Amino acid sequence: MPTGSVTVRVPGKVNLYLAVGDRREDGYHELTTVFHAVSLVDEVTVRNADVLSLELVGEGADQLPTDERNLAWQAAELMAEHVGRAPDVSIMIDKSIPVAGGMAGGSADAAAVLVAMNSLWELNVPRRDLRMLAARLGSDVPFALHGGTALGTGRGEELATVLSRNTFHWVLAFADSGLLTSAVYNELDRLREVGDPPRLGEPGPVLAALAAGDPDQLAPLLGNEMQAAAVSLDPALARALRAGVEAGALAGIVSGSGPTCAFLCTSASSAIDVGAQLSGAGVCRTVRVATGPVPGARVVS
Ligand SMILES: C[C@](O)(CO)[C@H](O)COP(=O)(O)OP(=O)(O)OC[C@H]1O[C@@H](n2ccc(N)nc2=O)[C@H](O)[C@@H]1O
Repeated sequence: MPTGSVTVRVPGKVNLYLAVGDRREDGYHELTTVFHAVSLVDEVTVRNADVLSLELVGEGADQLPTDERNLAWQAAELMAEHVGRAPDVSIMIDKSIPVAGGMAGGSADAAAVLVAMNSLWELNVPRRDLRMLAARLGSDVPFALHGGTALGTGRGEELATVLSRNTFHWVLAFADSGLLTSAVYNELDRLREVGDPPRLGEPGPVLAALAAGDPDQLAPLLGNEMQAAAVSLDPALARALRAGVEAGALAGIVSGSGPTCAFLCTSASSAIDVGAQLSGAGVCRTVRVATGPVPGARVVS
């Protein structure tokens, strides 16, 4: 019967700051990160149906599974189970977060499914239950629910919200192929065995520049301890980082293990010109402008 539909908009993210602790056993690394949600988004529409189904549209959407191995599918199952229900829902995802872009689009979709089902079934399970479900689903789901900018400590503990005085303007560029996050951690571990790569300061100055809304202040503090390793596995990333800056960006970094390179610019006009130049210059398959921070998963219907 029921018939209505709920759509939830949810953003991709970039890492403005990433410190990576020394390898533990069993083999993991403790991460400290400043997450920043930006205006490349997916929209996820959920309706009552006879059985659970999932469909995706948008560039690259045809690469993605539409069964259990999709995190948005797992989210519906977990959300339904949480409230003792069958996940009798159909899910349609309009994808504009670049696929395999390293912006955590799968985790964004999972978070949007939680929020959408909450509203469609008129439940209001509390935000803290959604966060607990997000954490079972995978380590980037919680931030997709939180959005804006947050500091995360990698310990299962609560994200710390950071507010910004003004909006920031980015160019995001995506390589034609990503790297295995496994390969990047191994290469990080190796470079730390044979040399002394860049160790970042603690994140307080990043937070203070974000708070000030000041891109000239934030630009030189952007940092990623995985970057030297990504750049050792894919040396073109170094030229690409230079081109973005030559094109007029304040600074660029690789986000996470890649493929995103994120370039902070001084303004919307400036981001449009840097993006036009980069796109013209051929270093990257895809170039897009975005702003941040933007909100996490929210109903927009
Ligand atoms: C969350 C990220 O660390 C960065 O966005 C990555 O997406 C990695 O997450 P993941 O691949 O789901 O993590 P797992 O499935 O447990 O294992 C992937 C491999 O990446 C390495 N890895 C991942 C996370 C982490 N904090 N430290 C680890 O060194 C692990 O050695 C692991 O063998």
